[PDB]
Amino acid sequence: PQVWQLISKVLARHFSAADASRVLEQLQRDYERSLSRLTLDDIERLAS
Amino acid sequence: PQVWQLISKVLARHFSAADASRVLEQLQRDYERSLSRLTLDDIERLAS
Amino acid sequence: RNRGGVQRVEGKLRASVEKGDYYEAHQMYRTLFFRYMSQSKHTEARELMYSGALLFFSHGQQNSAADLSMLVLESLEKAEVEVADELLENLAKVFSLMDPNSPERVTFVSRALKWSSGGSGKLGHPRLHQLLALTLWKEQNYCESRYHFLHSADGEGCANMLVEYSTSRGFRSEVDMFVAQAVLQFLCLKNKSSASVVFTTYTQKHPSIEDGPPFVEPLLNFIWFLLLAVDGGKLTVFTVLCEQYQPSLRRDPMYNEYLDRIGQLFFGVPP
Amino acid sequence: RNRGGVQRVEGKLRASVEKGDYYEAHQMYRTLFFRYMSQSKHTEARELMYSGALLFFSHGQQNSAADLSMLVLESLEKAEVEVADELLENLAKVFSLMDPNSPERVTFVSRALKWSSGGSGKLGHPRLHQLLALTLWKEQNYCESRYHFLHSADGEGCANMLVEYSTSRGFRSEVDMFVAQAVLQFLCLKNKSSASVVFTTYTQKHPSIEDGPPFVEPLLNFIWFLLLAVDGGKLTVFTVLCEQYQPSLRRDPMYNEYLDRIGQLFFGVPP
Amino acid sequence: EPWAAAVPPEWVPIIQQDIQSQRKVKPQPPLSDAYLSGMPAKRRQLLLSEAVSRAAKAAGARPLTSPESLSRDLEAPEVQESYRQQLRSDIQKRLQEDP
Amino acid sequence: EPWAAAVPPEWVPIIQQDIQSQRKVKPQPPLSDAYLSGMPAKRRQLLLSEAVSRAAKAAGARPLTSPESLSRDLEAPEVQESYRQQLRSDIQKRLQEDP
Amino acid sequence: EPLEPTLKNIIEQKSLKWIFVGGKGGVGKTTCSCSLAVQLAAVRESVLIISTNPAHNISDAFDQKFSKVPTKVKGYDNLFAMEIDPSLGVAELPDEFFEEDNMLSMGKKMMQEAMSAFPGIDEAMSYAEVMRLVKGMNFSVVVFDTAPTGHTLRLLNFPTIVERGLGRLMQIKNQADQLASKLEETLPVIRSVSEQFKDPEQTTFICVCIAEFLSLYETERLIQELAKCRIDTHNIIVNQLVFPDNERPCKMCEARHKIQSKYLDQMEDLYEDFHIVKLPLLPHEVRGADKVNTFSKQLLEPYSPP
Amino acid sequence: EPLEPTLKNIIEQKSLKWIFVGGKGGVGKTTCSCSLAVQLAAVRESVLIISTNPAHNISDAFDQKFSKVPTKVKGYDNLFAMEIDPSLGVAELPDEFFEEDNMLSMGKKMMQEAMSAFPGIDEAMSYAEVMRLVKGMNFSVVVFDTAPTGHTLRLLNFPTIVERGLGRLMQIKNQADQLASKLEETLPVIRSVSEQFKDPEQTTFICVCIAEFLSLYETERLIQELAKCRIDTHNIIVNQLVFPDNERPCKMCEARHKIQSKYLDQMEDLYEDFHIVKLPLLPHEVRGADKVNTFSKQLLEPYSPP
Ligand SMILES: Nc1ncnc2c1ncn2[C@@H]1O[C@H](COP(=O)(O)OP(=O)(O)OP(=O)(O)O)[C@@H](O)[C@H]1O
Ligand SMILES: Nc1ncnc2c1ncn2[C@@H]1O[C@H](COP(=O)(O)OP(=O)(O)OP(=O)(O)O)[C@@H](O)[C@H]1O
Ligand SMILES: [Mg+2]
Ligand SMILES: [Mg+2]
Ligand SMILES: [Zn+2]
Repeated sequence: PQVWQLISKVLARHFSAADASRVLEQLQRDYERSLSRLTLDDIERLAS
Repeated sequence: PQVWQLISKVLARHFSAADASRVLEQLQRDYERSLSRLTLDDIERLAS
Repeated sequence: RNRGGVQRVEGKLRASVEKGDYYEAHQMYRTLFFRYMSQSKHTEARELMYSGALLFFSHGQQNSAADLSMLVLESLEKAEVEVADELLENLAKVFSLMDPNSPERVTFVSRALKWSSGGSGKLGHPRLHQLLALTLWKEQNYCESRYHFLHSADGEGCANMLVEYSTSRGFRSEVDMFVAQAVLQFLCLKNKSSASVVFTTYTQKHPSIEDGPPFVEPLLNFIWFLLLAVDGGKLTVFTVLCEQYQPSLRRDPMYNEYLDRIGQLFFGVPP
Repeated sequence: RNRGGVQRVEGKLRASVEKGDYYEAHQMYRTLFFRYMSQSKHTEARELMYSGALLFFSHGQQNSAADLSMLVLESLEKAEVEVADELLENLAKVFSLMDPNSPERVTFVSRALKWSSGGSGKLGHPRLHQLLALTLWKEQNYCESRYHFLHSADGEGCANMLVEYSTSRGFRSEVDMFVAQAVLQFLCLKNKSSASVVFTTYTQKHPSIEDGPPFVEPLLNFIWFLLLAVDGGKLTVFTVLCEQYQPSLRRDPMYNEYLDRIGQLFFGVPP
Repeated sequence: EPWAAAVPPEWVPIIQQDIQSQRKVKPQPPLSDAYLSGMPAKRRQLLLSEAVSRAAKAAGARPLTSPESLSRDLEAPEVQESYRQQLRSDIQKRLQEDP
Repeated sequence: EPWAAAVPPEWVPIIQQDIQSQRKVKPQPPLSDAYLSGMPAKRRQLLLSEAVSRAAKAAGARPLTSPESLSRDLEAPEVQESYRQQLRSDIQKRLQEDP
Repeated sequence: EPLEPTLKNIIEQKSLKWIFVGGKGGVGKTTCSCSLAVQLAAVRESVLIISTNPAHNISDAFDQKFSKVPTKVKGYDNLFAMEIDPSLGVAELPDEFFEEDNMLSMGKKMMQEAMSAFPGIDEAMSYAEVMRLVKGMNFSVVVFDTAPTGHTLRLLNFPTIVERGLGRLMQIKNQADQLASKLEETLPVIRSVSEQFKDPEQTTFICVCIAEFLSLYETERLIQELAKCRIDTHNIIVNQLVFPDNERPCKMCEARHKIQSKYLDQMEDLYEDFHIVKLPLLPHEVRGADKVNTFSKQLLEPYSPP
Repeated sequence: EPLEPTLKNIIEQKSLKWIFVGGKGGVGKTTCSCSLAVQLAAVRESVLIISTNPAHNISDAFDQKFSKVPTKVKGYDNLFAMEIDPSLGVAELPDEFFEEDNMLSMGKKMMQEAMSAFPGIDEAMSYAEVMRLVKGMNFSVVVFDTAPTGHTLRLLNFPTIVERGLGRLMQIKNQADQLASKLEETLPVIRSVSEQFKDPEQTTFICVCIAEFLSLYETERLIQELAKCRIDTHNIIVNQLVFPDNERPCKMCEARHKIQSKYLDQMEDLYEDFHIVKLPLLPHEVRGADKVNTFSKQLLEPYSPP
């Protein structure tokens, strides 16, 4: 239903539970910061 | 009458008495060593 | 007879231009330029090269015209022609006719600036910087135009173009930021008068800026007080202004090091 | 039809050689060599190049023959032809026909030695070193010939040529010196048998050396005792011999460092 | 205030106001490329696989099976499309905050 | 002698003789280029002006007027020819010691 | 029986990307390269021609000056031309907002003028451009108006030696961090160019020559050098041939034809497994787009005299 | 009125030592240089010819291979020829009497192969040879079968830039001792070569070209580059001209003559103060000593058709 659940399912086998949770929080952080640092050039790059 | 006297006369004006004597002894040393280290190749070079 | 060859070459060049053989005419122009320079006829060679470059521009022969303009710059350099307003205008016009995306414009600009007051500043008469910046502005090349303004001595046009640039590509929260940066940069180049005039014009003309020295934006008030202090020359005032307005100055980090220059330049702060 | 071109080229080369067009024949030889190598006919190409080099040598075309000999070496390298006595003899003969002052001899010697037992030693079969040294000796190039002897495995010819070299260019006070050096150098290359045989032959044949193991010259006695000790392998004997004969060993300074190797190589002296 | 001693007196009021505002202003958002172009500075995540790899590296998480197996398992199928779709929506959402 | 202990006894006499000779042999003269060529080593005065300059430099003698004036004063005239003539004789003399 | 005396193979080999035209000086490298590029433009989506020769003549050949950046060739929509710039990157416009430290600006400059003055730079610059192209891949194929045999071979050897040296450096890396990152970034592209230059299907060499002793044997030496470099080459452009006419024979043309026939028979015997395409000496200057197109037509269509 | 269309000035200028023959590729640099060397040999006590072009053809031109060291040219007693060797100094025969430390031997070797592989080496090697010649002065005059305009200009610029860099190093020397001594030893010879190359009476440049657009304008560009380098040049060799005969006109020769006459008039108008010597296209191969001598005779004696 969401990318988070797919990532959790994949990491359940490709990473340990603690490692999977740490990676998930790490990626959530990266996503949040990317949103905080969004600009018009970034939108243009996404369009490309 | 000899190269030594000519050198002494020239150094009397181009060098001080002590400097002239030191240079004379220095050159006498160099000449003596060149004689001590004479070889056939050196003779050939002189011929050239 | 010795001079006849050059005359015949000139006639052949005229015939080739009439026939439309533009590349051959470009080569003949190069040969004539070199012959004239060898004869020390620097002014005649420069005029010929300028005319040929304009002619090739008219016909769309961009590369040939660029090469002839570079030859014009070479003549100016070799003859040590004293900088003059007319020559700067000619160089600016030649640069304008070029293609913005071509590196030939970059090379021509660099060489012209170096020749113009090559002793110091890389400015020539800022009139050249002003002309290049105006040409870029009409081309809507805001970055290069703003840079040349920064190295120019015209603050009114700089303020107008800053208003336009902020309105078009700028953000709601950066309206003051822009001018502040420009002002600091002007002051980083010892042009305090340019900073004052650009700040005045930008504040007066920008719709989002309420006219009046006591601006709502803290940054604008800081910039105005800083200009006044720089006029005064008191280091204590500069330190107080920097300290009190730290939250706003932290909006753009470079401001900090910009300030490090200002105190050194207008308040005697040791490096 | 595909193979016809090479045959026609060979016929044209034969005709050119008959006509005396030697440079054209050299170029045709190069082309034939490359074609044959492309076909993996390494042996045929090598034979052709050897024959052509000999032919050009006969006619005095030194540079062409040298180039073809270099091509022979290239064929040997590329085909990884196993070292054989006949090939070494052929290479030595080719090198002999060259001009002593030409660098082509240096390059050919270097390449041939590298190909010959390129795994280790730069010796090939010392038979090649012996042949090159003999050719140089007949040319009275004592320096290079002596070097090759040092890297050869023939001590009798080395002793004979050392006698000749000392008699011709040597001095009265160096008669022993020469052989001693050679012996040490032989021992510096792990060829103790060569050292023994060369010392024996040089002592026996040199008129100025009185035949007999107990020589009048202290240096010769030292060398004989050193050979005997190296056969024994006792470090104490080596140290005693070095210490007692120090005045004579000091005649040639290198002897000292030469000795530093000997104890390391034949008596286990750590470096 | 002490700093008021050096500056001309008539400057003090405005500065005070600014100060009271400055402690309240929300920090500067990301700067538009237009403004960044003026600055002399040029030091102002590709796909979910690369994002997850970067996350693991930053967290120092050791893959159990392998990262290549992780990448091969998905291969950007329809079910995972959601991610980029989410991106769109997310960026679409941002279009509301700065209209 | 102590060193005789290690070496075979029959070696001792000759060595002893050598020793007694070795303390008496006059040192090795300069080596002929022929012998030097075998050695792997290659670190085995132009005119009276250059010789005197080298002598002054080795002695650290400061010229009073100048070295250029010294060189210009002579310019290798007939009177100074003696020097090279002397050289000849000197080398000629050496030809007697090694005939 | 023999291979067709046409460059039809070059056009048909759609995978071909890098094409080098070389040989002895004055044999027609520039004109033949222009003709080949024109023919390719009629097939490939887009084609570039680069004048690596420091004495660029593509501007002369097409009667249209070309900058150091690819520019559309007049008369064609998908044909681009460029001349390699020996000069290094121009100095960036100063900011001079901060302390005017000369350590960076002056040092970089002096390095740049020195490097530009050194000879090898020419080939080096060309090689650099190649790297850029591999990074870009903007053009389907690129032809090279290479310099004569010597410097052309130097350039073609440059990638392999550079790759070997880079591998050595990597093996002794840091035995600064930004430099290591740049080296790691550069290694892939250098390896790719080295592999492509050695792949017959990706690149090939066009040997253009005239029927003369010097030209023929220079071509032979170049072919052997390429074989050493493992660069594929299976076609030779014989140019400036003379075909006499019985209508009005003249001694000059007759003797030149005799000489060229001797050396052309030599070439045919020597160069089996090669496409020997024969081009005549046209009585008009081969300059301008139309002349080059007409010449290229006979380049692809075998020439047969009246 | 115009300067005599002969190289008589070159022969008469007995002070001339360094002579460079250059121009567009295939114009006849090799043959013209050989002819000039042959003519000089008949006057000067001894003359050398050096093939700086990596694609040496003097061996082809004289039908006599030449090594990398000057060798007597067959048929002449005071004429020598050599081909520059791109390869560096060969490794000396090992002594291996002492510890086989690789630090020196292996490092020097790897440096030498790397340097040999780099392009610029070619010109560099030539420059090195020039230095040697200045140290030797064995030959009265030396002619150069230089490479095309680009690399020839690179080589001719090399001395000045090397001298400037050496001066910079000297000014920041030791800011090792054996290296400083070598640098001090080298500075005089580098300065001397730089001065000689810039002295009109000691050196000059022979511009050989054909009557065509590309060749003509390449020659013009080279002349301007030389003027930048301050290298004297006051004579141009127009080669491979065609002189039609009314006895049996042919279209090929007639059109070629028309084109060459157009460009020769262009040259005459452009190149006042130059000795424009015109050479025809001989109907026989210009190879071998006798052919080159015959060709040189008309090179010095102005050609006049029947
Ligand atoms: N088939 C031909 N017919 C007529 N003229 C030709 C022909 N081929 C070449 N030419 C002319 O001959 C001269 C030499 O050719 P070109 O300039 O193409 O040589 P190149 O190999 O590019 O030379 P370089 O190596 O000096 O760059 C030029 O004028 C060219 O126009
Ligand atoms: N006047 C002439 N008559 C006939 N053939 C000529 C003439 N001049 C030159 N040639 C021939 O034309 C070809 C090109 O000339 P040459 O090899 O001398 O050129 P180059 O300038 O040395 O060339 P490169 O720059 O490639 O070394 C050679 O075959 C030469 O023999
Ligand atoms: Mg060309
Ligand atoms: Mg040549
Ligand atoms: Zn004809």
